Amino acid sequence: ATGTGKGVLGDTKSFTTTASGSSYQLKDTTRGNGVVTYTASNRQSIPGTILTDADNVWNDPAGVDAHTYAAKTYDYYKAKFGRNSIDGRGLQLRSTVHYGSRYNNAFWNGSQMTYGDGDGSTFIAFSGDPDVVGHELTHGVTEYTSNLEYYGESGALNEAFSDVIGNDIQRKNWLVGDDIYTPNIAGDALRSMSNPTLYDQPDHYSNLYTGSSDNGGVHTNSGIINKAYYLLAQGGTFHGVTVNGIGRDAAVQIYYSAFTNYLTSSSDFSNARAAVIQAAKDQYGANSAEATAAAKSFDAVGVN
Ligand SMILES: CC(C)C[C@H](NP(=O)(O)O[C@@H]1O[C@@H](C)[C@H](O)[C@@H](O)[C@H]1O)C(=O)N[C@@H](Cc1c[nH]c2ccccc12)C(=O)O
Ligand SMILES: [Ca+2]
Ligand SMILES: [Ca+2]
Ligand SMILES: [Ca+2]
Ligand code: NA
Ligand SMILES: [Zn+2]
Repeated sequence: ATGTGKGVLGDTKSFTTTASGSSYQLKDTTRGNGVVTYTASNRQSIPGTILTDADNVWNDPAGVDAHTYAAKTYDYYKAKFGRNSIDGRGLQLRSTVHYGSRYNNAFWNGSQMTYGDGDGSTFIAFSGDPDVVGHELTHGVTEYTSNLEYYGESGALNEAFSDVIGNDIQRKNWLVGDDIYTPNIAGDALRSMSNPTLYDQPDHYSNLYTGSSDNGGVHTNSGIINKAYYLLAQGGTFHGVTVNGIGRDAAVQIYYSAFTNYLTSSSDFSNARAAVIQAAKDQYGANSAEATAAAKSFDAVGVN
């Protein structure tokens, strides 16, 4: 069926649903084994119950965005990388919205994506930025490919890859989480890829977080890798090293290959340098502009 309704930002959009007797479920059976979207009804059981509406015009901004952006992320992965869902084999894409009460996170749990509402102050509903939905679904792709451990450098690569892909889906700017962060302040963001230190993440390896919080700083140290990606895609001069940019289209293909074909669950930043250089070489040639740019980008952020 064709359902319609507003996302978290108030924008009307359509999406596929299923008619069940007298009403409609937020379930699209036309993409792999499905895209299906649930409410946890402000408690913490997941998946919860499948969202329903009587007339197929939806009034649940969180669910409309979680569903629509899962479907858009499905299509982006098949169009851009030839991958069929998270496992490459059409794994059903399940999302739960209204997890808990004023809950300020979102997460991938090894099976589905889950989205809090936010407290209304720091965050609004998390499904409202396509680059957050991207970020969550990409943790799933990671699990099925490199299977990067969730601690120290490995866990930071895990997060940077989710930021790279989430951001690349929307391509609005170099920000992560900007649609859902601090509703009362325009222009800010949860993270910046172009300028990570703006949001207290390091952008150079000499400033690596070495404490034990946050699984050894997996959401902090990802800023190094995000900076490397940005320098490869955009170009720039940083710590004296000039990187000639190669554009997002080329950079994301190199990253996608590096993180899904070359990295393993124990990879550290140094292995990521090598995977990125290797993918650059596969795709463009050992001595190409792109393979040189892949090297400089890691030089510039101090990952040797
Ligand atoms: C895309 C972003 C909107 C959500 C994103 N959640 P994500 O990284 O998928 O998931 C989180 O981290 C993983 C490593 C754990 O496995 C998960 O259980 C979850 O804790 C994140 O960057 N979370 C950060 C930032 C953050 C979110 N809410 C916050 C509230 C306060 C401080 C920081 C935060 C974090 O948990 O740190
Ligand atoms: Ca309705
Ligand atoms: Ca965004
Ligand atoms: Ca804001
Ligand atoms: Na799990
Ligand atoms: Zn994450």
